[PDB]
Amino acid sequence: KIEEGKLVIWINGDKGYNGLAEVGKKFEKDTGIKVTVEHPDKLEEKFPQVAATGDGPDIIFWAHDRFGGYAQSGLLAEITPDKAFQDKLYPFTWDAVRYNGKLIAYPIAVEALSLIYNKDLLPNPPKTWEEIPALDKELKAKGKSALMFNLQEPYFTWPLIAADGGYAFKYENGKYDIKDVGVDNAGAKAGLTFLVDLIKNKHMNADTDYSIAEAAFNKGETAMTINGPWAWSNIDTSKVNYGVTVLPTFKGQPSKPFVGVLSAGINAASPNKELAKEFLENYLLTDEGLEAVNKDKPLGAVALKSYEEELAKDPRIAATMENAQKGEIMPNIPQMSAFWYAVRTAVINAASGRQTVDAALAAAQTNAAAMATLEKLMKAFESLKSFQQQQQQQQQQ
Amino acid sequence: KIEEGKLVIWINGDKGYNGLAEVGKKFEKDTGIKVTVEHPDKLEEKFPQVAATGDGPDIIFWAHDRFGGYAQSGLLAEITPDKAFQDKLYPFTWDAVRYNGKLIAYPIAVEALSLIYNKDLLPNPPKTWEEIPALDKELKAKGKSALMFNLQEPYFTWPLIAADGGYAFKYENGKYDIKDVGVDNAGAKAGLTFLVDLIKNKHMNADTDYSIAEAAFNKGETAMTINGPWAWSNIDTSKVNYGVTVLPTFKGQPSKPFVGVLSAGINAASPNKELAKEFLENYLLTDEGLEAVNKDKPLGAVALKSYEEELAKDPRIAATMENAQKGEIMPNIPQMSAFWYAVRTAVINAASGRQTVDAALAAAQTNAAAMATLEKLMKAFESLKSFQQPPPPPPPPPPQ
Amino acid sequence: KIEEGKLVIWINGDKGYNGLAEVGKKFEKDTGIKVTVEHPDKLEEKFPQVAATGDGPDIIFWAHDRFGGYAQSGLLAEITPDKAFQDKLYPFTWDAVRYNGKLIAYPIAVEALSLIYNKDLLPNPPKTWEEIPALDKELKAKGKSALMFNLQEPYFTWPLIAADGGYAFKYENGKYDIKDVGVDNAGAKAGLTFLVDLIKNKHMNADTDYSIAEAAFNKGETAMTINGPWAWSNIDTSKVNYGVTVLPTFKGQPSKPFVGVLSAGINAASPNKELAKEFLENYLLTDEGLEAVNKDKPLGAVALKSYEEELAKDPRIAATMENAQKGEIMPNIPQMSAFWYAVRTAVINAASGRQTVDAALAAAQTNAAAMATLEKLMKAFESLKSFQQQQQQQQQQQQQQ
Ligand SMILES: [Ca+2]
Ligand SMILES: [Ca+2]
Ligand SMILES: [Ca+2]
Ligand SMILES: [Ca+2]
Ligand SMILES: [Ca+2]
Ligand SMILES: [Ca+2]
Ligand SMILES: [Ca+2]
Ligand SMILES: [Ca+2]
Ligand SMILES: [Ca+2]
Ligand SMILES: [Zn+2]
Ligand SMILES: [Zn+2]
Ligand SMILES: [Zn+2]
Ligand SMILES: [Zn+2]
Ligand SMILES: [Zn+2]
Repeated sequence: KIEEGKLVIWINGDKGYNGLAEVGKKFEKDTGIKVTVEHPDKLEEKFPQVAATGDGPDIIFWAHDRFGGYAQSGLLAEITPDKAFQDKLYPFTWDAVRYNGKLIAYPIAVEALSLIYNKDLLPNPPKTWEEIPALDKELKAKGKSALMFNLQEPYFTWPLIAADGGYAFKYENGKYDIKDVGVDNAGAKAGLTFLVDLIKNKHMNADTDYSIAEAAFNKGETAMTINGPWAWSNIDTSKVNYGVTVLPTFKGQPSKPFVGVLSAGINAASPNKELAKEFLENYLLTDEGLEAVNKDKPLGAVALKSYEEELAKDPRIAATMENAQKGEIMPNIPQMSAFWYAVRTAVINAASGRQTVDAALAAAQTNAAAMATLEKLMKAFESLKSFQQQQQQQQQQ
Repeated sequence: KIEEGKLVIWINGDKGYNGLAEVGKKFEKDTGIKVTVEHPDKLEEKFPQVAATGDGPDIIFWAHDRFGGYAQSGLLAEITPDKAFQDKLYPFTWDAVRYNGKLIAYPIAVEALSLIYNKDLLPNPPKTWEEIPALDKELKAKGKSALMFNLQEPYFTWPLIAADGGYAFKYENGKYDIKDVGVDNAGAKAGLTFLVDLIKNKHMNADTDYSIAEAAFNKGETAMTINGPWAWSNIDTSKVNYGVTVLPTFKGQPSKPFVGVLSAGINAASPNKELAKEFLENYLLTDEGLEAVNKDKPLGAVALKSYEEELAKDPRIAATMENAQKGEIMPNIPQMSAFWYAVRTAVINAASGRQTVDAALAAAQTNAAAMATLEKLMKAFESLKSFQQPPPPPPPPPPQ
Repeated sequence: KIEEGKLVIWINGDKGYNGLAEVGKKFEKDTGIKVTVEHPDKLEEKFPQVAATGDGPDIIFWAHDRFGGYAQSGLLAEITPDKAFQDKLYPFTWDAVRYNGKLIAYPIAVEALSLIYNKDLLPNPPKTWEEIPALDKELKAKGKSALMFNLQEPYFTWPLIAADGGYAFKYENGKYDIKDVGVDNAGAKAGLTFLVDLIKNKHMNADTDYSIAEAAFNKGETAMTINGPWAWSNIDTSKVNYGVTVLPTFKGQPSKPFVGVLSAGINAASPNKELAKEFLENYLLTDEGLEAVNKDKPLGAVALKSYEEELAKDPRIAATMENAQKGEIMPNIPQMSAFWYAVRTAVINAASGRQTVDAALAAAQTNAAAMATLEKLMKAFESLKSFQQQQQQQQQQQQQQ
């Protein structure tokens, strides 16, 4: 059971739940219905457990990528907003919340990687990657460096690789093509090669992770870094006079960073579908709804569309939205588990000298068609595990 | 060495073989060629073992589903009956004996699930599933159950789940689509939802297996049950006044049971292809042939139109055919094995409460895909080893 | 790290590397560029190990089939010959060197099976396969046989299986179809029936391999054998008066044996790509280039038209070329590994009577799919999980060692 009447909501700890409950109070003054906002620990792991048994929250707030696997299990119900409501949110944020063609959640907040620069050492950030080598030699002569960001992660290095033409899976007609992997193409090729060049030319260090790079920017040792909204707090406390802006273009093409849309999904087994429907649409996805959640903990950029235009006064946020629009939306499929492991090695192999661009990229393509496609076969290890649970609980109890 | 100049036929022991031999005796008089009718134990296991080597019978009689794997291993030869003789049989039976878009056997007899009811407790059977909630409460007043059938098996529950639009695999233009599974669509969902509700409204028991149901019906405790023609014999002994009829409809759609067509196939190694074709086309699949087999032991509903309109005079046989023309033919492909296991769990989990209708059905489609490609793994490791196991050890943290 | 300003060519020791070196030092006097021709052991397995790390030769010479796996790993750079140069070579040789719809190597030599016969025992060799029954019992009267070739290996028996319609995969519009197999079709069926009928009519023996076949023709016991140009050296030794010709036809259709094209690709990591394209186009792939390679160790049938029409004076070489033009180019895809193993059992099980024609070829079409995919799986993880654990062991020494 999931209690017919009260709307129980599950949101992550680090989000503005008090600002959400503040909205949940204005709901119960209107149609009377009591709202309980719980923030359970490891809820992205508890939800797939209790929801399967027909329990859990009415509404779940989490990053869209994880909703795919939920929608695969039939844990989420198809939402029903009209063409009128669908337009007061950003067109692209609707592609983030679709599975098999059905819409399975409402978009809330967008999050993308942005260029972060020290105004003191560089009052005018570079619009092209091409000029970064030349810029470094200008700064090295003064002891500083041009750019420092996490090279160990594909999430950070992908924007450059993807820039010219690289992509995870082809998204066309509101659906994902798992037999169309663009990690090997001419765009990803020249992309990685350029990164590899900036490494052997001695402009970036192959061993740089997240800690080394953030510390360097928060020390004033580097003029630029690539990072998202989460880092902004630390950069305040170090008191570095910094600005956030659009990502540098490569070959005359904008960098395409991955998009992280926070979304609200309705439980399939919830009996209060028309109440959640009323909750999220009429109230939360208006200025007054979001403004309440924002004041508790900032959401960054938002899907509505009236309200972000108001927030867009802060350049930092307007820079997140602008990067989010030019980027590709992080695919919500189980084959995305693969792509990550394929590219993480490909970027690390190529950057160290172990393999070449051509080689390490073409190797990754085979490794994707290995991982998540065989890991798919290891799903039957749980199907055939039920034989274990059956052979004990049908025989006896 | 099948001795070029004779026909040796394999048919199961329970089946009316003495009748087949009579038609083999008739065949002999006319052509001068001796026909043998043999019934070895587990012939459906022995056949592919000897047919492979180029040994065994010229004609093997068995349920069409098993012919899927035979056709695969090329043990069966393509039949070439002209269009004239095709219209002699029912259209939907020709879809049962078709592999890779090719005809690989002759249809003989149709077996399908039906609604069997106690004429005394219920002189008029419901024509809708939706009515069974009401009908139970009326009979629970006289100390009787309305409906009791095997709920442990998908074979029995499927007629209700498929009724709204669910399907095993998609069949169009003589071909099955192994990527088009209709287990989790809109139809199957509301189907299982109804079957689940009848349980949580206490109209049925989640624990009811085959035995319980047949015992509950045979002693006169329950009014109705779902079962095939194999069960009639026992009900006679129990002297309960029963009748067989078409399954109840759900949302104005007929129930879709599985159809097991008994068929005769010609061996690919057989040197007497033309004599077999002469025997099955001109002597067995006629009024005079099938009547003789049926006179030994009943075939039930037959694929031949002229003789079916004669057996249908018994209400029970006409009901099985009625239910058949409304059912989906059981797929003879190997992916069918996966379908069973996935659905068997799905129904059991939904019927116990473990998982919801929406989740259990979606998860069965991930099971049907995973278990099906994992069967290739077992079969590759098996047939690679016979050319000269788990391989498990998959290994992260990366969150901080 | 491949050494800029100079060339380094790899070719197998068995081939005319000294002939190639002559063309090497020809290119020197004319452009002032040092061309080193090395011939190292198991180079066909060493190349993907050094080219992966961005090292090795500039040009590699090997049979095209192995390039598919090289092109997969991206080790070979796309070649750009214009349509003017392309027409110098036979059209079919361009299909042997194509991956993902891209040309990745320059075709040098062509290799195929041919019908070899004894002109003493049999002056006029049979045109069709169907007349080999009638011919066998004639020679059996003298105390000889008509034909004996290696039945153990599909590479040998395939010309007959494929003759009526069978194919490995469907090559159309510059790419192969891994889901279109022609192993159990009505052509392959009748093909293999005929081979088996010859076995159970006692015209051939099911236990015959390469050694049996070669030694039996080399001692004049059999009138015919099917073998390629590599065998010729041994038949020149045996002093047997022998002829090479086009393969017999089956049901009016010519036998389609497999084609092996020796070809030269350019390394992806090579900095001298326009020099490699200079040496291979203007110097080597001309008759004066191939005249020198051929003089060292004969290449057999050459891809270049002009020089081919000169070598065809040898009736043996002329026949080898004809059988290639009738043949299908051996698919360079990784699924090919399976095809062999599937068809290897099919032919052996069909010859031994352990299975019928129909039954044996139908297992091959299932085995080929079952192996290739589920073997291609395993190989991915072996070469991933063994390099995943190798990763943390470095980290253990970056702080300890
Ligand atoms: Ca509205
Ligand atoms: Ca400056
Ligand atoms: Ca406001
Ligand atoms: Ca886009
Ligand atoms: Ca008569
Ligand atoms: Ca009544
Ligand atoms: Ca009569
Ligand atoms: Ca030219
Ligand atoms: Ca000359
Ligand atoms: Zn909490
Ligand atoms: Zn530089
Ligand atoms: Zn009720
Ligand atoms: Zn050597
Ligand atoms: Zn003969």
